[PDB]
Amino acid sequence: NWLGGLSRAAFPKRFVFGTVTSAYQVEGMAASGGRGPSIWDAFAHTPGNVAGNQNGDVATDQYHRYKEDVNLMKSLNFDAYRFSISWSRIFPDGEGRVNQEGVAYYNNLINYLLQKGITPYVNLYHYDLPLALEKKYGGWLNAKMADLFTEYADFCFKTFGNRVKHWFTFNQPRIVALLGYDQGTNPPKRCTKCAAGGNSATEPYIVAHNFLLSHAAAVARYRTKYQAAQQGKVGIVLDFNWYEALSNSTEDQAAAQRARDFHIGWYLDPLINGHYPQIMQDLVKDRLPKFTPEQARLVKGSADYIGINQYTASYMKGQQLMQQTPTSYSADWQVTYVFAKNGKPIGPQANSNWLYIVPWGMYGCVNYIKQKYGNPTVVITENGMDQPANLSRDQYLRDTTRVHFYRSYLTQLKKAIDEGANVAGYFAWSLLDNFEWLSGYTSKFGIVYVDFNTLERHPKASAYWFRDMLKH
Ligand SMILES: OC[C@H]1O[C@@H](O[C@@H]2[C@@H](O)[C@H](O)O[C@H](CO)[C@H]2O)[C@H](O)[C@@H](O)[C@@H]1O
Ligand SMILES: [Zn+2]
Repeated sequence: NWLGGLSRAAFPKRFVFGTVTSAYQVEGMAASGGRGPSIWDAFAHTPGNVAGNQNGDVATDQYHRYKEDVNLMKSLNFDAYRFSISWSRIFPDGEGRVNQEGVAYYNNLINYLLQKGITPYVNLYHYDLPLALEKKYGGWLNAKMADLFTEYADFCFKTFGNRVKHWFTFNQPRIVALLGYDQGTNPPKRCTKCAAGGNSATEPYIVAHNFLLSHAAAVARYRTKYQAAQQGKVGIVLDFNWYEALSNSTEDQAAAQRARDFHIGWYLDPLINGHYPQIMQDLVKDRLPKFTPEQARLVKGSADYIGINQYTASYMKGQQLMQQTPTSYSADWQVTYVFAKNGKPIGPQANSNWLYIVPWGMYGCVNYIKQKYGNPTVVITENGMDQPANLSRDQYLRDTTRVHFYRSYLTQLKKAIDEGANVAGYFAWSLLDNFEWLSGYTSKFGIVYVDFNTLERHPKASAYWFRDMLKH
């Protein structure tokens, strides 16, 4: 059977199933409804930055169609919806004046979700820093972001927290640090060689540090001011792709572990244990900021659950650790990516070149967090795969590779849960085909097809697979 034995009965009682979008990727109305620009508006409007010079001005127009989309997710038997609030839709300048029209949109969305029995899981931030804050403060390079983010978070808790009980602060701070400040391919386009300036060996670490301090400050505000009345929870969303040693050699096993530490440990060791991973301290040395004891105690325990975005896996080959002149966060790992093992690729690729279909990576990541970090509460906050551009409607809808992807990855998640992993929920990226950052509209991640000419929605086979799997 096409469900492969999966159903709600195959997962723990009260396990949460949802779909995911983010504000810039789906809302549209980017320069309307009072919204101020984000760093992604400026970036996407610059020729050459995004495939086809496309942008999120209109995107899927969820802003005007949200009741259609909520009706659809309910019809597909989902329990929850993960979405984000655009900071610059609430505060066009990032601080100061509130855009009441923006507040009204999120109130309307939240209220309709609840009316339809869908639980809102709300991200405060999903790459979309208000442009005014980048220009005035230097964005995530500035420790003042903790104060600025906390004041924004405070407003959201006050305004929506009587209804919203499941929050996340950030989405994939590793990717902001890596692409924004190491490689310089996402805004603010900083790197050692970059026109905008930068330093690939130092800035990624400063940025990650400020995300951690900002998360901790916002959670301290929630706990001290809002939690007693509202009785909700706040977590953070981290990307984790699996790393598997190429061989059982000491050197290859060490490489795979180094990669895990530089990838997920970078955030999880602070959040769970109150310190950066030892290997990062040892290799990055004075380029890695030091938490004061007080800061470390604020960061430790500051996530009520850990959101993991899980997509893929890589083989890692080792090498003798060397003394080297620092060049970048990426080079600091001292690991060697390799394509294959025993003559076989790790898996076939989806449309995105980085996305190898490797269902056992889901088990790898979840089991690893269980065993290393004291089995914290984890929510799989994204998992999915993409189709290419230029297909026909019918070709998009017959998404048999995505059906197989979800069946296989969910079977591997189930394996980890059955072995005792404390996973509370699972969210598919994405509800809808949408604006996929540098790929623009050339990458289709949705379980629902969006025609970008007419904006019509059409559920794909994978949407009906979920409807069947999730029937109550
Ligand atoms: O790209 C699909 C969606 O997933 C997100 O980040 C991805 C990471 O999880 C993955 O590890 O790396 C790729 C490439 O760097 C990321 O795209 C985002 O949260 C979504 O916004 C994104 O559309
Ligand atoms: Zn519209």
